[PDB]
Amino acid sequence: MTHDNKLQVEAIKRGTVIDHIPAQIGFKLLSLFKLTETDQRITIGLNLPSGEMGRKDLIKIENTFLSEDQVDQLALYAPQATVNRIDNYEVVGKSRPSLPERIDNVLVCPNSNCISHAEPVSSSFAVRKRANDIALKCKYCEKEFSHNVVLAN
Amino acid sequence: MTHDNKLQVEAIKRGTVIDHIPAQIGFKLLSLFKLTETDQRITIGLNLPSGEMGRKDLIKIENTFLSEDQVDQLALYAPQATVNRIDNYEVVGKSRPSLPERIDNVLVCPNSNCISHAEPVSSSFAVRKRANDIALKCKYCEKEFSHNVVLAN
Amino acid sequence: ANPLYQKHIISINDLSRDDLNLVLATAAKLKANPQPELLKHKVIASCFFAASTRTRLSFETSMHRLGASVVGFSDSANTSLGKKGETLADTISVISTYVDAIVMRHPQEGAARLATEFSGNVPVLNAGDGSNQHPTQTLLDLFTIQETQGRLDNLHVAMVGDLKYGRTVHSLTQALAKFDGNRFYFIAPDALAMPQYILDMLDEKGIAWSLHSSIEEVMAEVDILYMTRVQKERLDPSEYANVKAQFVLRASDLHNAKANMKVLHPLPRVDEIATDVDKTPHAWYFQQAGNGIFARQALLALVLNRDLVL
Amino acid sequence: ANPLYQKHIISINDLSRDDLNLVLATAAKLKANPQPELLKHKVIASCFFAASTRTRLSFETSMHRLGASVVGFSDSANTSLGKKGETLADTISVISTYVDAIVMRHPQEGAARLATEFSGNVPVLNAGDGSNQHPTQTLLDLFTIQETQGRLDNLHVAMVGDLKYGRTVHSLTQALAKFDGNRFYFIAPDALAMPQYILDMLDEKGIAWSLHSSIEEVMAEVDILYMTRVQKERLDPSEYANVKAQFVLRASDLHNAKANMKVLHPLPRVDEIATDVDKTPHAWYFQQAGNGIFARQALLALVLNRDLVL
Amino acid sequence: ANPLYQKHIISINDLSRDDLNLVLATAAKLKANPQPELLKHKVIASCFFAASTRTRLSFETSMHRLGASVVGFSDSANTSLGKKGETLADTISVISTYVDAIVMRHPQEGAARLATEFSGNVPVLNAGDGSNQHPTQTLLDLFTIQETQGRLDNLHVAMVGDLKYGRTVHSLTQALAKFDGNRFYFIAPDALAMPQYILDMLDEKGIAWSLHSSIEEVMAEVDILYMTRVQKERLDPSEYANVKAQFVLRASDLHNAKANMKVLHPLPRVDEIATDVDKTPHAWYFQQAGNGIFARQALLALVLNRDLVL
Amino acid sequence: ANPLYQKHIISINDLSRDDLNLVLATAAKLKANPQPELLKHKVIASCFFAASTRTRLSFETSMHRLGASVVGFSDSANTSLGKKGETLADTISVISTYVDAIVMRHPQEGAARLATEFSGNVPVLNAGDGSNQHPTQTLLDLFTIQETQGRLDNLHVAMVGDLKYGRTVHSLTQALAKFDGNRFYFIAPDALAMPQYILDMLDEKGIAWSLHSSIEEVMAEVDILYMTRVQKERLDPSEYANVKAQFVLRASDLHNAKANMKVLHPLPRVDEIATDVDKTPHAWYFQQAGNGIFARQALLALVLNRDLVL
Ligand SMILES: Nc1ccn([C@@H]2O[C@H](COP(=O)(O)OP(=O)(O)OP(=O)(O)O)[C@@H](O)[C@H]2O)c(=O)n1
Ligand SMILES: Nc1ccn([C@@H]2O[C@H](COP(=O)(O)OP(=O)(O)OP(=O)(O)O)[C@@H](O)[C@H]2O)c(=O)n1
Ligand SMILES: [Zn+2]
Repeated sequence: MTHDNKLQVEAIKRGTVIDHIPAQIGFKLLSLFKLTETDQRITIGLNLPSGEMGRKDLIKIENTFLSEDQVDQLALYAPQATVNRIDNYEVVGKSRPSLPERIDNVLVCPNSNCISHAEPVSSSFAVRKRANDIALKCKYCEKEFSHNVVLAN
Repeated sequence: MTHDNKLQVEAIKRGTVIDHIPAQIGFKLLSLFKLTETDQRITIGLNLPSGEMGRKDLIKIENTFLSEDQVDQLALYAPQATVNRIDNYEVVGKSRPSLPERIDNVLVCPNSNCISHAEPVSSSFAVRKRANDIALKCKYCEKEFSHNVVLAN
Repeated sequence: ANPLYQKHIISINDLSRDDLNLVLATAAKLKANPQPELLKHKVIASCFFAASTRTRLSFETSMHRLGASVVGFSDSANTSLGKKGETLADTISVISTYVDAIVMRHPQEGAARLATEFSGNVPVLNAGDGSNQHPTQTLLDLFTIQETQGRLDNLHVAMVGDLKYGRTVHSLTQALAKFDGNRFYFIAPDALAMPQYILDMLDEKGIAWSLHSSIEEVMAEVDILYMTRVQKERLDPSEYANVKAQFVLRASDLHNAKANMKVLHPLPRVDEIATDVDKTPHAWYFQQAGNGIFARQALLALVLNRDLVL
Repeated sequence: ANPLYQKHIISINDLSRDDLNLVLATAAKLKANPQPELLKHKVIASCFFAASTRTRLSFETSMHRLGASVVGFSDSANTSLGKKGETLADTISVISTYVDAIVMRHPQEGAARLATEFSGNVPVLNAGDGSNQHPTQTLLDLFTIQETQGRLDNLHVAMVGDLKYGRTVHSLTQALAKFDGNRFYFIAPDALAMPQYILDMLDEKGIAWSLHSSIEEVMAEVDILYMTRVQKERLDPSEYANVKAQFVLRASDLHNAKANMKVLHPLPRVDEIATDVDKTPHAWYFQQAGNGIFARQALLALVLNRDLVL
Repeated sequence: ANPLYQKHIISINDLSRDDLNLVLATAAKLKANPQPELLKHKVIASCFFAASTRTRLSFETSMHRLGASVVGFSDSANTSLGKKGETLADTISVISTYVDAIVMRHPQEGAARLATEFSGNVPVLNAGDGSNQHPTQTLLDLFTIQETQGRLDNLHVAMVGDLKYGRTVHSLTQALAKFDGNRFYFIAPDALAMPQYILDMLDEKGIAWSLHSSIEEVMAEVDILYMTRVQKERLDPSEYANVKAQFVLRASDLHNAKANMKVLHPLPRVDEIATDVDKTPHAWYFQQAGNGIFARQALLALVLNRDLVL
Repeated sequence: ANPLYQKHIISINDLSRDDLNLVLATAAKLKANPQPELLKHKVIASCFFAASTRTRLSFETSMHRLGASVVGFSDSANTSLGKKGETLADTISVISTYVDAIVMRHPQEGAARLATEFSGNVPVLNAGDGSNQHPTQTLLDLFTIQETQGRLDNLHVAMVGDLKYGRTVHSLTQALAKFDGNRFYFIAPDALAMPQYILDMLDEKGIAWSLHSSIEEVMAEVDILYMTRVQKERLDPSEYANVKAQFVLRASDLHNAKANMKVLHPLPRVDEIATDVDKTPHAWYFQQAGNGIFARQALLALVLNRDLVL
C-alpha cells in the first residue's frame, strides 16, 4: 500500500521492504539490529497511516536482502511485520517473522551476577514459549526469565 | 542537491526538513536528540546522494518546528546541515547550525572522576573555539577537553 | 507534669493513642514556634553503637535546635572483638552519671530496654535496637500523615515492598491500628509478605486489610502510599529482577491518584521510586525526613521538661 | 573415543543418563583398581577464584592420585585476573596456553561456560559458578547413592532444608529425574520451598512428588535422606529459630527408618545433624565426602584420556 | 543585602575581584572584632565524605567561633560499597531539610556543584571536590598575602614544588591573575610543570611569568614564596631523590631575602621546608593556617547573614 | 660446562648476546622436544614475596613440565620473613638449606641480588625486584620476537605507552641493543617518555631511534609493535583521558601494517588493545604469554643441568 495520495512516491527497485512495524518499534529495530550501518540507500516512514486504522513504521533497504534468521530476530518486537524481497520493482517474496531458536546480542540478562555483564561476550538467550509466556534462558548463568522481564533493555 | 525525481523524497505541507546531513550522522541525530519520540509523520532517507557531494542523510519532520537553540545544538555533528521550516508546501525559511554557548544532555565528560558519572544530572558543557578545535568545559568536572575527545568514540 | 516526663521511649507498643497524640501535637507546635533555648545547659549522649548517619544527623540536629549540647560516638569501629570488653550494662551506668538523657542505636534487639534497667533516672530513647523497634521513625511517619492527611483514622493506607523484614511498616501498622476505621492494602511479593502475626492483630481488632498484586488496583483509593526498600541481599539477584519491575513506582502510575495522596518512603530509596516521581506533588518523602526534626524535638522536650508551655 | 574425551564439564543438564552412568562406572573401577600414573606429565590448573577448601582439596587429591601435577590459586580477594582490571576471558586466554585442563570455581554464574570460549583445546571443569552449577558435587552424590542403594531408579528420596537456594538439591533432582520411578519428598520451610520451575519440570515428566512439614512424616518411606544446611543469614534469627525444630535431625528420629536408608549431607553441617547421628549405621555424609575423590578422578580420567583400560 | 548573601561558594572562578575583596575585608574585621553570637541558633552540617581533619577542624572552629551549632560526619569508613547505597542528590535533599548551611568535602570533582542543585535554598560551601577546587584554601592564602604584603597587585610571587598536580597553586594563580601587575616565577621540576592551560591564561591577560631552575635565581626579587608538598607517590622514589635536593628550602637560602618576604605552604610540609626555616621571620605557614579561621568565618557570616554591620 | 650452569639470573645486563641466544636456543629445542623428567628429584622454591599470579603460574608450570617439585608462598602481606621482623638475608639463609634453586619476586629493588649473597651453592632467579629487573619477561619477549620474525637484528621495533615507568620496555631495549641494526620508534605521552639514560646509552652505540606522537605514524614501518599498559593511577583521570586516544590500538589502525608485523603486550591489558585486535593475524600477546613457559624451562634447565642433550 505504497504511500500514494499524491506523487513522487517511495518505491525502490531492489532490496528489502519491512512493512507493518508497530508504531514506535521502527526506530528500535534500526538501533538494535544496527540496520543503518551501510553505505546503501535507506528510506524510512515513521508514524505512517497504517493499512486499515492507526499508524505503522516502514523501512526500505535498497539492494540489501536478509536471512530467514534475520527476519526471525524481529519476531520479538514486530511479529506482525512483513518482510518483502522485491527485485526489479516487484515483490517476489513475502516472509513473516516466526519465533527463533535463540536471540543473540540484543538482550540483556536481568541477572546482575551473570558473568555476561562484565565481559567481552555476546549475550545469548534460548527462546521457549510458555503458551504466550515466552521464556528466555541465558546461555551463561542458565537462569530463565519471562520475555517481559528481559525486555527492559 | 535536494533534487531527485525518480520515485523518492516527497514534499510536505508543514514541518521541518534537515538537509545536507553528512552521512552516518543522520542516525546520530535521530538517536541523540530523541526525534522519533513523537507521533507525527517522519520521513528519513539515508545515504541519498548530494548530487555528487558524497552521500547525505535527510530528515523530514511533519507539523514540527524547532528553535534557534535546537538548531544550534546540531552544529557539532552537522555543522553544515540546513534546516528548512515549511508551511503550506513551501520553504518560508532556512537556517544553518550556529555553534552554541553551552551544550546540555547529550555529551559525556571524559573525566572518570567527574561526579556527573553516577547521579541524576544532565551534562552541560561550555563551548569555546580554538585554532583547530573546540574546547568543552564540564559544568561539574570544571575540566576542559577538545570536542574531539569529548566525542569519545 | 506531662505524662511523658522522665519516660523511656523504647517501643511503639508502650505508647497509647494519647501518648501518640501528645507527641504529635507538640511536634506541630514546635514546628511553628521554635524554642531554641528550651534544653539549654542539658547534655545528651548520642550513642550510635551501630552507625546510622541519617538517623543520627537528624537526632543531633534536633538536640541542637532545642539548645542542648551533644556528646557521643558513631561506632562500628574496632568492635569486632569488643566482646572481650565490658558489658552494655556497665557502659550505661557510667554514662548515666554524666549526661541528662541517652539516645542510642544498637545492633542487638532489646538493647534499649536493658539500658533503661541501668540508666537510673536518666531517660533512654531508642533510635534502633536491631530488628525490633525504631519508635521515632514511626512518629515522624504519623506526624507526616497527619499533617498532610488531616487525621490518623479513616485512611486508605497502602504499604508496598518488603513487608516481611520491613521493621517500620510493622511498626507503623501497629500504631495506625490504634486509630479508627483505617483500611490497609498490602502489595508485597509472596516471599516478602506481611507476617501472619500482624494480620492476626488486625483481624482481632476487626480492621480491614486486603492483598493486591499491584498498586494500580488500589491507586484510586489510597490516601497514603508507603514504600519500602526491597533489600536485594534479602533475595537472589535473579529472583530480585524477576519481580522487581512489579513493585517499582514511576511518575506515570499516579495519574489517577487522588489529590491528597502522598508517597512516603522511610529510608534510602533505589529503583523502588523513580526520580520522575520526585517532580510531582504526591512525593513527600523528603518532607517526611524534615518532619523527623519536629517528631524528635517533641520527644526530647516532653521527656526532659516536666511542664511544657507551648 | 570415550564420549566425554576432551569434553567440558559445566552443567549437569548437559549430561545424559548415559554420560552419568559412564562416570559412575569408571568411578567405581578407579575406587577398586587405582591408576596412580594415569595422568602423568599432565599439568592441571586449580583456579579457585572463589575459595572452597573442601572442594579444592578433593580435586587436588583426585589430581595427585592419578599422578598429575597441579598449579593454581585460592581466594581472589583482589587478584589481578578477577578483580583488579583483567577480564576472565584474558586470564583463561592466558592460562589455556600453560595447562592441559582447568578446574575453576568462580563467584559469577556462567563463568565456567564463558571460559570455554577462550580455553581452546583445553577442557574446563566447573567446581561451582555462583548459584548456578556444581556438577562434581552431584556426581559425588549420585555415586554414593547408587553405591549404597544399588540403583538410581525407583527411589524414595527425601530432601530437607533450603530447597529454595540449595543449588545442590536442584541439580540432584534434575540428575535423578533422568532415571525412572523415583519419588521425591520435599520437607522444608515455606520461606525456602522447592522452586516452582523444578516442581514444574518434574510434572512434565510425570515424577511423583510431594511436600512435607517434617522429616518424621516420611522417615520410614525413604531410602535416602538428603540434608542441606539452612542458611540462617538467609533469614531473621527469630524467624529462623522458630522453624528449626522441625528441620534438625537427631538419632531418635531414626528409630523407625529403613535399614537401607542413609543420611547424606554435602557438608559443611552446623546443627542440622546432631552428632549422635554420626554413630548410627545411617550416617553417610563423611563417606559421601570420601567418594568425591573417585567421582572426581573418574571425570579427570575420562576427559583427558581417549579411552579407559580398567 | 551583601552580594554573597545566600550564595553557594563552589569555585574560585565564580568569584570576582570584588567578591574577593569583600570576603577579605570582612575576614580582617572579624579578626580584629569578633562576633561570637552572630550565627547563634544556626545549625551547619560538616559533611566530610572525604576525611581531611585540618580542613575540618578549621571549618568547625570557625563555626563555633561565630556561635553556630555543628553536626556532621568525617567519612572514609564502610564506604568501599556505599555505591549500592543512595545517591549524593538524595543525601543532599534530606540534609538540606535539617540544617542552615552545608560545608562539604568530597572525593569526586563537581560534587559540591551537584549539591547546590538539590540543597534548595541551603547554601553549599566547597571544602574540596577531588582534584578541582578548594576555594577557602585560596581565600586564606590571599588574606595572608594581603595582610603581610599590604596588597594583592604588583607582587613577585614565586610558586615552587609540584606545580602540575598542586590544586591550590593553580587556584591561587587564577585568583592573583584577577589583580594587577603581578609577576610569577615557577620553579618546578620539568615532570611537575605548571600546566600549559595556566600559562595560556596568563599570556592572554598579558601577565609576566618566568621559569627558574632554582629559587636562588629569584630570591632577591620575591615577596611571597609559596611552597608545595612534592607528592612522592606521584613519583619514582629514585627520580624523587634525584631532584628532591633542588627544591628543598633551608634557612640559609633566605639570607638575601627581602625584609617583607614571606614563606607560605598550604598543607602538611616534609623535607620541602627545613625546620630551621621556622625560627626565621619569613616563615608564615603556621600563621597562614590560623588565618583560615578568619577567611572561613568571613564566608559563613556573609553567606548566612543578609546584612553585615561590622 | 654450559656457560649458565649454576649461575644466578638477576639482571638482564649481566647477560651477553651469547648467553641470550643460548637461552633462546634451548628454549626452542624444549618447545619441540620436551624433557618432562629433566629436573626430577630437584626441589625448587617459588618465593613470591610480592604476588604475581601470571608470572607465578608460568614458572610453576615450567617447573612441573620438567618434572621438578615446587615449594613456596604468595603475597607476604605480613609474613613473618618479609614483613614481621625477619630479614630477607635470614630467610634466604634458611631456605637455601632446603632447596636446589630459588625463584623470587620481591617489592624492593636489588632484593634478588642480595639473596645471592646468602644462598650459597643454590642459584637464585629474579622474577621481579621492584622497579628494577625482570629478566624472564624479557627473555620471553625476545624468544617470541625471534620466533615470529626470524631474527633479533635489523628490526623496526615500536614501543608504546609508559616508556618512563615500563620496567619491561627498558630491559627490552637494553637486550635488543646487544644485536645490530635495530631501529626504535618510541610513541608515548611526554609525561611518560623514554628515560634519557636509555636514550643516551642508545647513542653511545649508534642505534637509530626516534620519538613519535602516535602509532599510525609508523604503523607501516614496524615489524614489532610492543604495547605496555598505561598506569592511569600514574596520572590525573582528566589528564589521562585527554592523551588516551593517541595510544590505544584498534584493528582499524592495522589496515596498513606489514604482514610480518606482530603486536606484543606483557599483559595484563585494560583498554590499550581493543578486543577486535584479538582476531587479526597480528595479535600475538597470548602466544607471547605461552612462550613464557619455554623461555622459563630453558633457564631452569641451563642453571640446574651441567649440559643440555637435546
Ligand atoms: N518494487 C516494489 C514493490 C512494492 N513496494 C512495497 O511493497 C509492499 C508490499 O506491497 P504488496 O505486498 O505487493 O501489496 P500489499 O497489498 O501492501 O501486501 P499486504 O497484505 O502485505 O498489504 C508495499 O507496502 C509497497 O509499498 C515497494 O516499495 N517497491
Ligand atoms: N513542502 C516542502 C518543501 C520543501 N521540501 C524539501 O525542502 C528542501 C528545500 O531546499 P530547496 O529549496 O529545494 O533547495 P535544494 O534545491 O536542494 O537546494 P538547498 O540544497 O540549498 O537547501 C529540499 O530538500 C526539499 O526536498 C519538501 O520536501 N516539501
Ligand atoms: Zn545470564
